[PDB]
Amino acid sequence: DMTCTITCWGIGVLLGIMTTVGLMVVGWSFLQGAFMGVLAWLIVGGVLAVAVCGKDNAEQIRAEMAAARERVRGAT
Amino acid sequence: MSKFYKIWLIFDPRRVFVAQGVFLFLLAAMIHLVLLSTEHFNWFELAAANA
Amino acid sequence: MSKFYKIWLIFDPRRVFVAQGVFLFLLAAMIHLVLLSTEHFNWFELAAANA
Amino acid sequence: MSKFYKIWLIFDPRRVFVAQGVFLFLLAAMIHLVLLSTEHFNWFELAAANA
Amino acid sequence: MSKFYKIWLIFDPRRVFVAQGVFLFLLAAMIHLVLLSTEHFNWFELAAANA
Amino acid sequence: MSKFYKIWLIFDPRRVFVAQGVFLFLLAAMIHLVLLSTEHFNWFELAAANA
Amino acid sequence: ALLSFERKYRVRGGTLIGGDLFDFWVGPFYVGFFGVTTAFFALLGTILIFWGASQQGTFNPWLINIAPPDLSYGLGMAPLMEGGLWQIITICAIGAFVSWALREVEICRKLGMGYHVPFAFSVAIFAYVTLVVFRPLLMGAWGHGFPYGIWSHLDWVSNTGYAYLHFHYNPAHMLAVTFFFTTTLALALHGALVLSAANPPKGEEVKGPDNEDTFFRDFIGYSIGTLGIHRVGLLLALNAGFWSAVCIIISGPVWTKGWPEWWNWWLEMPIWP
Amino acid sequence: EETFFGNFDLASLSLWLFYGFFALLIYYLQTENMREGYPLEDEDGNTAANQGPFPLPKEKTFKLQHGRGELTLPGEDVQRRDNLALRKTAHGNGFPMEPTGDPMLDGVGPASWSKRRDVPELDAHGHPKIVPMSAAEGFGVSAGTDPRGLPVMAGDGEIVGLVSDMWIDEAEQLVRYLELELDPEWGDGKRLVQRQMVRIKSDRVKVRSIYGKHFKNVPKTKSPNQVTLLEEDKIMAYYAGGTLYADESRLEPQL
Amino acid sequence: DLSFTGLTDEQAQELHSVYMSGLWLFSAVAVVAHLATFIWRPWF
Amino acid sequence: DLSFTGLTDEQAQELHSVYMSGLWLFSAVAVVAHLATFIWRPWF
Amino acid sequence: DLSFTGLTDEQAQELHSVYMSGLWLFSAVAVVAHLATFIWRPWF
Amino acid sequence: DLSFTGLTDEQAQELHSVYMSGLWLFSAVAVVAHLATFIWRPWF
Amino acid sequence: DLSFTGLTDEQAQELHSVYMSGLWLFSAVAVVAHLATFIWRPWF
Amino acid sequence: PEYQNIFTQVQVQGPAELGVDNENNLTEERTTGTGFSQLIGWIGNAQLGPIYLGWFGIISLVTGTLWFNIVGFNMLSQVGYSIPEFIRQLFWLALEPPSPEYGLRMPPLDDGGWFIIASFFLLVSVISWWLRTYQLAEMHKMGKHVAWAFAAAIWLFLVLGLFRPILMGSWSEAVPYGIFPHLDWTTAFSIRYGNLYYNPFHALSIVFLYGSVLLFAMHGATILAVTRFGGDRELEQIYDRGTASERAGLFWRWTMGFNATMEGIHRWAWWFAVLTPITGGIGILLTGTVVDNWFLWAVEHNFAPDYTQDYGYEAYTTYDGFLGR
Ligand code: BCL
Ligand code: BCL
Ligand SMILES: CC[C@H]1c2cc3[nH]c4c(c3C)C(=O)[C@H](C(=O)OC)c4c3nc(cc4[nH]c(cc(n2)[C@@H]1C)c(C(C)=O)c4C)[C@@H](C)[C@@H]3CCC(=O)OC/C=C(\C)CCC[C@H](C)CCC[C@H](C)CCCC(C)C
Ligand SMILES: CC[C@H]1c2cc3[nH]c4c(c3C)C(=O)[C@H](C(=O)OC)c4c3nc(cc4[nH]c(cc(n2)[C@@H]1C)c(C(C)=O)c4C)[C@@H](C)[C@@H]3CCC(=O)OC/C=C(\C)CCC[C@H](C)CCC[C@H](C)CCCC(C)C
Ligand SMILES: COC1=C(OC)C(=O)C(C/C=C(\C)CC/C=C(\C)CC/C=C(\C)CC/C=C(\C)CC/C=C(\C)CC/C=C(\C)CC/C=C(/C)CC/C=C(\C)CC/C=C(\C)CCC=C(C)C)=C(C)C1=O
Ligand SMILES: COC(C)(C)C(=O)C/C=C(\C)CC/C=C(\C)CC/C=C(\C)CCCC/C(C)=C/CCC(C)CC/C=C(/C)CCC=C(C)C
Ligand SMILES: COC(C)(C)C(=O)C/C=C(\C)CC/C=C(\C)CC/C=C(\C)CCCC/C(C)=C/CCC(C)CC/C=C(\C)CCC=C(C)C
Ligand SMILES: COC(C)(C)C(=O)C/C=C(\C)CC/C=C(\C)CC/C=C(\C)CCCC/C(C)=C/CCC(C)CC/C=C(\C)CCC=C(C)C
Ligand SMILES: COC(C)(C)C(=O)C/C=C(\C)CC/C=C(\C)CC/C=C(\C)CCCC/C(C)=C/CCC(C)CC/C=C(\C)CCC=C(C)C
Ligand SMILES: COC(C)(C)C(=O)C/C=C(\C)CC/C=C(\C)CC/C=C(\C)CCCC/C(C)=C/CCC(C)CC/C=C(\C)CCC=C(C)C
Ligand SMILES: COC(C)(C)C(=O)C/C=C(\C)CC/C=C(\C)CC/C=C(\C)CCCC/C(C)=C/CCC(C)CC/C=C(\C)CCC=C(C)C
Ligand SMILES: COC(C)(C)C(=O)C/C=C(\C)CC/C=C(\C)CC/C=C(\C)CCCC/C(C)=C\CCC(C)CC/C=C(\C)CCC=C(C)C
Ligand SMILES: [Fe+3]
Repeated sequence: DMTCTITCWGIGVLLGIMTTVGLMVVGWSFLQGAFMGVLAWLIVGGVLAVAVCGKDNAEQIRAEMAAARERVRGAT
Repeated sequence: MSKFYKIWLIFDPRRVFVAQGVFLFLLAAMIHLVLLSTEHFNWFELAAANA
Repeated sequence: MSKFYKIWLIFDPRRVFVAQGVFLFLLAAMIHLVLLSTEHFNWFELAAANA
Repeated sequence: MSKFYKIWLIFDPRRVFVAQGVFLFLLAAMIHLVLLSTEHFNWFELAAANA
Repeated sequence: MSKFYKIWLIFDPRRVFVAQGVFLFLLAAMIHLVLLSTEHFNWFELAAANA
Repeated sequence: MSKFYKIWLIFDPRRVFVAQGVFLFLLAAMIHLVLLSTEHFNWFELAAANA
Repeated sequence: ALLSFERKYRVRGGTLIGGDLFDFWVGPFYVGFFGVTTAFFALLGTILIFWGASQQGTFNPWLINIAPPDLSYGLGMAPLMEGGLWQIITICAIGAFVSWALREVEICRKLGMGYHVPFAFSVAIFAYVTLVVFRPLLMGAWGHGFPYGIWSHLDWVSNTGYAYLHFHYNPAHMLAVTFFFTTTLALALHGALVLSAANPPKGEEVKGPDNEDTFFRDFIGYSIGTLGIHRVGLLLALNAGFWSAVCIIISGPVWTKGWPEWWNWWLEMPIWP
Repeated sequence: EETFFGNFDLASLSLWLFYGFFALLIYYLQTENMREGYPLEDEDGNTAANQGPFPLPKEKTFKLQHGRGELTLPGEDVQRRDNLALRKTAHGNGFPMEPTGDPMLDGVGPASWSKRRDVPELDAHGHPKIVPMSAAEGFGVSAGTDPRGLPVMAGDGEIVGLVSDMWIDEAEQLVRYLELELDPEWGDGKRLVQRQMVRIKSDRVKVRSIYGKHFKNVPKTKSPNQVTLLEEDKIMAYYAGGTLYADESRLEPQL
Repeated sequence: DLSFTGLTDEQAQELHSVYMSGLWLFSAVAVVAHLATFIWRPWF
Repeated sequence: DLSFTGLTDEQAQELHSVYMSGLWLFSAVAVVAHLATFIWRPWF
Repeated sequence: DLSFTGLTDEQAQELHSVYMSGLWLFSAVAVVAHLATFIWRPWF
Repeated sequence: DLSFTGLTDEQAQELHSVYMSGLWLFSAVAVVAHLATFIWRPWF
Repeated sequence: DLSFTGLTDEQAQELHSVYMSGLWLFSAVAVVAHLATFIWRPWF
Repeated sequence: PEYQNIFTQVQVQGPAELGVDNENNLTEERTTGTGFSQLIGWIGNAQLGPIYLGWFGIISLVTGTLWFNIVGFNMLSQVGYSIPEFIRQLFWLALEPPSPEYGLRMPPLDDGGWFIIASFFLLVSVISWWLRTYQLAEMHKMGKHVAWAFAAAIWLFLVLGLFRPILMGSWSEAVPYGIFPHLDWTTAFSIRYGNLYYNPFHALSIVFLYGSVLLFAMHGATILAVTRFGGDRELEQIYDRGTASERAGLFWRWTMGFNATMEGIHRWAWWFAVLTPITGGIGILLTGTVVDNWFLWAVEHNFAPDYTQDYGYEAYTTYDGFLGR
């Protein structure tokens, strides 16, 4: 599922560009906006990749997989 | 609104709890610091001014 | 409010205790340093100015 | 309060003992350093000034 | 206080000795150096000035 | 006081001997240099100024 | 004179151009179309350099200096004594480097292996071309290139570095220096590990990859593997070259003032109290 | 500071000492690298009249693991091929060689292989290093696209079969070979492909080095559970020889 | 029905009840805090 | 009875009680310290 | 009983008692030192 | 008896005895040195 | 008897005797040197 | 195009490897617990840990942490304990070496005492790490090449920090602990003693650094080129020569007229890398103690170039002409 991670990284890059342009609009300079945009890229891209792409596809496999770990625990 | 309990049939409670615990503290810290970055709502400086 | 004890059925108490201790110590150190960073509540300088 | 002994059923004494020793030594060292860094509680300079 | 011997049932007798030796030597050297940095407790300079 | 011989039941004599030799030589050299760095205890300058 | 295992590899084919017209060897060297071009360009450049040295008035290796023209000549041609020989030698050097790269490509094709080495050499060629072509072209004069002298091409570096007050404050210079240092450290560690694995103390058996993996996991807690280390080294060297080129190309045509002043964006952010 | 004579001072002495040390070090480094491939020979297989300015080094001994004996270098060439199907295109030295039969089948040129030992490579425990994935307990795919079950396309667009297994390196947790089951039209049995010469896609695996008709003559392994160094060399080089010998246009000048 | 984590309907109901009670008490404290801040110094 | 750790309902009460007692002791100590600091130097 | 470290109740109580004795001695030493320092040089 | 290093009660007791025997001598030497230093060049 | 390194009681006693003899000789030599140095150029 | 072997197509994961062992019992000090990173698995190995915890490692970690904390707390106190200002000026702060007036005596805490204490801690930590790297190689039954190559850099470290200040008789000759301050020290040291370009040993160190970077680029490209023949398994190629080594050697023999072996190239790499700090330390040790002006030294030794043309802008153009007026 590397494609979803690459999509999240691209979304983060686009969000960084948008935030940079917005910071130009507010009244900052190029580098001041660029630094905050890069921050936003890395933070939001990492968060989305860990969270959204961590929801691997499963409908009934997830429940028994969740239930299986509920049995290993409680006796260890 | 009586069927809001189904969100626990989809979302993992532990991950959501960790995310909320991080987010609430972060938002509280940012709000307090933003209140500290002004002049009218800075109690540390207000105490010195009134001393 | 009377069913708050169920939180330990979700999170392992070891990690919670370690994180709580680390967070409390770091927050206390940060708050003491912030109080040191000002002039009104700098107790060492206040003692120096009263002698 | 009387059930505080149960911490040893959750935490290994060997690791927490070393952690406590290291933390106590570091805290004492930094507090003594902070005292030495000031002009009001520097005993070495107080000895020279008095005599 | 009469049952402090049980620390050897928790810790190895060799690691403690090595750590204690290194710690003692480092602390003694640091304290002697700190003493040498002042103008009132430097035995070399006091001997030089008293001649 | 009379049972200090047991230290050899814990420490390997080879490592202790090597460390002792290195430590003794380094400490002697460091003390000699520290004396040489002063004006009162430099025997070469004292000999030069004697004549 | 061939190696004891070389004869079976000396077959015909794998030429980009020329066929069997230049398909032979001279001693150990392999000759082709690009070998002929390389020989011609290199010999012409060397003989022109020594002609310029003779006309300068010194044959001392430390003191030979061939310099670019003055800034007043612009991008045009200068008299051959007032800096035109430098332009001719630059053309010859570019041709020789390109021919060398293409000869390496032909050798790789004949041996049936990958084309990584010419690609790596292309980055050094790019850095040289940025030094002598792209930056002078953007600045508007051929006189911005460095002279061809052993000890006179360091005075140019010094004066160009001091033209911006403090060149250590260039961020791309920081990146390039960090890459250089990291590459040197990685090479040292790789060589030491391989040599130690293949050369144990006397009377002991040789080791294998498992032993090296254990060693570095015991040492620092992570091992990159026998295949990842080569990728890492190649990438580090290529990044060092690329960022050196970027650092030299942003200094003149993009930034004009001193480099320490560039940090005023950080020093004057609105977030600070 | 003063000078010993003229302009000679401590710095000059250090520089000259470094010059001498560097000369000796260069001699040592060059001599150390002449333990394989010497003495030199001419194009007729005889010893050449010229051997260079660096004399041969002295002998060193390697003590190998798993009781495989010792290796002493420099020495005789034990990896030498015996009968090569090659022909001289000139009466003197410095000219290429001409294949006599089928270069891909005769192992000459870019298809050449070395006569290595006919035993598998062992790990620290003494087991064969490369093992099929169906005999490795606890191993599974963790990332990327699983190639098992996908069709295989040759260098000319022909489908020859399906990927049936992978051969992995247990010690280093890396995939080494991909096993292929051939259609009856294109041959019989199974063949191995090294991982460095394949491109796994979402619906297919492509091998651009050789064509469809060259798949039946890939060297086969003697055992279904292990592979030796000699077999790996012959399989791997057969696959490399197709970059030049699979077509007439790959050998002639591209222009 | 639509279980993903391994919960039953009544288990989810109990979880929701406890969580909502805690959240509403936490907000009840903050409401008094906000009224105290407004009384000390209005900001509107 | 849901459990993502393995603890039982009976076991998950004594630990909560001890944790609550520790929290109450910490809160009392903090309240005393804050009252002393407010006496020494007010900030409101 | 619940025990993640393989210890019994009585051993834990003994270790807690010894640790408490050590903590009380350390706290007494710290209190004496603080009183002496405050007498020598007040900071409040 | 609870143990983690393999030592017994008597071995630990003897080791502690000799350890404190050395520690008391070290502390006495340090105390004598400190008193001599205070007599020579007082602080506080 | 306890033994970590692997020696016995008698070997340890003999080694300690030799070590202490050498240590006493070295300490006596150092004491004489220090006394001579203090007479030559005294500190304190 | 053909696969270039820069990123792995498919990853596989099995049971974690705990490591080899012998009668020295390396297992008793190794930790328990490992992880897997799929992000790093695209380039190299995915398993993370475990690590070996001796006494040298713990001592080095603790003492280096002490040095770090001392420097950081001094920098924090220098700014008034203001966290926003500490963050704002992080790259500009430092812990300055003592003043020149104190010679080699111990200076006060305000003018270099903390610097000396932190330097002592850093020295102890570095020596402990070197001892650990020697001990590990001694217990796994291997050569000690890693220890020698570390000692090569420790030599320059000590020359820059310990030996030269003692030879010059002042603790003020050391390097400050800061990001921009240390670059400032580099530039000021270069200016103060003539031109460091004309120091021959700086030139030799530059030569070896360039050669080392060139050699890793070449070796990485060569190994990735012949990886289709199992060329990354270098040890088995050394013990039993295959076609990959022959092709790799023949490439360079046909390119430049001479080549190497699979084992001899690593000797070349080791020496080019090691020779840089050695020459650098030798060159640094001679500055000030022997030579005080390197341009004058070059002039006296007749390898300083001479220029004929003139100086000044008025010899080439006009002020109004530059402005376009
Ligand atoms: C006052 C001086 C300034 C300064 C001014 C500059 C300037 C100005 C430059 C840099 C450049 C560089 N600086 Mg700086 N720099 C300073 C001091 C330093 C310090 C330090 C103090 O420690 C370091 C580590 C560096 C290091 C570096 C590298 C990051 C970089 C070198 C380029 C390179 O290697 O490209 C290597 C690439 C090549 C050019 C190789 C070309 C090879 C060709 C293709 C093949 C040759 C064939 C040959 C003729 C064959 C003949 C031989 C036959 C056998 C006969 N600088 C000081 C602070 N720095 C340089 C840079 O970035 O250049 C782009 C540069 O010009
Ligand atoms: C204006 C600047 C001056 C100049 C001033 C200097 C000075 C001054 C020096 C250098 C030095 C060097 N110069 Mg010069 N140099 C100039 C221009 C250049 C240019 C250029 C213009 O392109 C180049 C290529 C270089 C590059 C170089 C290197 C060849 C050499 C560094 C040796 C080395 O191995 O460093 C690598 C660094 C080290 C090995 C340091 C030691 C590392 C130790 C082991 C660190 C221990 C670890 C630590 C304690 C723990 C950290 C925490 C961890 C995370 C746990 N210089 C100009 C002319 N140069 C050095 C030298 O040797 O010159 C003779 C030196 O001192
Ligand atoms: C440039 C070399 C320097 C270095 C490098 C280094 N150390 C490393 C690594 C690297 C590259 C690791 O990958 C590894 C590590 O775990 O990193 C997170 C590690 C490590 N070196 C360590 C310490 C260490 N190394 C030291 C030495 C050094 N570190 C060298 C000087 C020192 C010093 C100077 O004293 C110390 C204190 C440990 C913190 C760690 C050893 C790993 C270990 O024992 O257990 C780790 C395994 C786990 C329990 C799980 C993985 C850890 C993750 C952080 C948690 C979960 C993440 C997930 C599983 C994937 C991670 C994502 C990736 C992006 C990392
Ligand atoms: C041949 C010369 C080259 C070289 C070689 C070299 N360096 C080496 C070695 C070798 C052969 C080692 O074996 C050794 C090593 O461990 O390598 C992995 C090392 C090393 N060279 C290093 C640095 C280094 N090398 C450099 C350069 C060079 N070293 C040369 C180019 C340079 C520069 C300026 O160019 C630097 C900065 C280290 C990475 C390492 C030495 C490790 C050491 O001494 O550690 C001592 C411990 C401490 C100071 C404690 C630090 C405590 C920290 C505050 C936290 C713990 C560390 C943590 C991993 C960092 C923070 C992580 C965060 C996530 C929190
Ligand atoms: C593991 O794997 C690996 C290996 O393997 C095991 C390796 O080994 C290596 C390689 C690494 C090493 C060997 C380590 C050492 C390397 C270095 C230190 C790198 C630095 C190298 C150098 C400084 C030396 C490089 C030298 C060069 C580039 C010059 C050599 C070139 C020539 C002399 C000319 C080239 C010849 C040509 C073009 C053919 C001639 C042209 C013709 C037209 C032929 C027609 C005939 C004539 C013109 C007349 C006859 C010609 C003659 C006699 C030629 C000479 C002419 C002169 C004028 C002198 C690596 C990396 C590796 O990872
Ligand atoms: C690690 O994780 C786990 C789960 C185990 C934990 O959560 C563990 C947690 C701990 C181990 C926590 C431990 C906490 C402490 C030991 C806290 C101790 C706190 C104090 C001793 C605080 C003392 C504060 C004193 C103050 C603020 C004094 C102020 C004095 C004045 C302002 C002067 C005014 C004048 C007068 C006369 C007042 C008189 C003095 C008084 C103190 C009332
Ligand atoms: C940073 O702040 C400044 C600079 C102001 C400071 O200076 C700060 C300073 C401090 C914070 C200092 C703190 C100092 C301490 C906490 C010091 C503590 C010291 C000790 C606990 C020392 C203990 C020493 C013990 C000794 C010497 C024991 C010796 C024992 C023996 C010689 C006998 C042992 C032999 C045995 C067991 C053999 C028997 C073997 C058997 C098998 C039976
Ligand atoms: C490593 O692990 C193990 C377990 C092995 C250990 O812990 C081993 C530990 C050791 C082997 C430790 C060894 C320690 C030593 C050998 C320590 C030795 C210490 C000294 C010899 C200290 C001497 C100190 C002397 C001093 C401070 C003298 C001062 C003199 C004056 C100040 C003069 C002034 C005198 C006046 C005015 C007269 C009045 C004085 C009166 C006392 C009345
Ligand atoms: C490495 O591991 C092992 C176990 C092997 C070891 O640890 C081995 C260790 C050794 C083999 C160590 C060996 C050590 C030596 C051989 C040491 C020798 C030391 C000396 C010979 C020291 C001599 C010192 C002499 C001095 C200080 C002379 C001073 C003279 C004056 C100051 C002159 C002025 C004198 C006056 C005014 C007279 C006053 C003196 C009177 C006595 C009245
Ligand atoms: C981690 O994940 C999980 C799911 C577990 C969580 O989300 C857990 C979350 C928690 C454990 C959260 C815990 C939260 C707390 C413990 C919060 C505590 C909050 C306080 C104690 C807040 C106190 C606020 C006090 C204030 C604002 C005082 C103000 C005083 C003045 C302004 C002084 C002037 C007052 C005047 C004049 C009185 C006038 C006011 C009137 C209302 C009349
Ligand atoms: C001013 O602002 C700044 C930030 C600068 C500050 O200075 C901030 C400072 C702080 C925030 C400081 C905070 C400090 C603390 C919270 C300190 C807490 C300290 C403790 C809780 C200490 C506890 C100590 C306990 C001890 C010493 C107990 C026992 C010791 C023993 C040696 C007992 C021995 C035990 C044995 C042998 C076990 C028995 C074994 C068996 C097998 C049964
Ligand atoms: C306070 O906030 C927290 C807790 C977060 C912190 O701790 C923050 C910490 C930081 C922000 C820290 C930042 C640290 C740096 C930016 C550090 C930079 C350090 C350097 C650039 C260091 C360079 C060191 C050395 C150099 C360049 C060369 C040589 C040095 C030496 C050989 C040193 C050895 C010294 C010796 C041998 C002398 C010792 C003296 C004796 C008398 C023995
Ligand atoms: Fe290699």
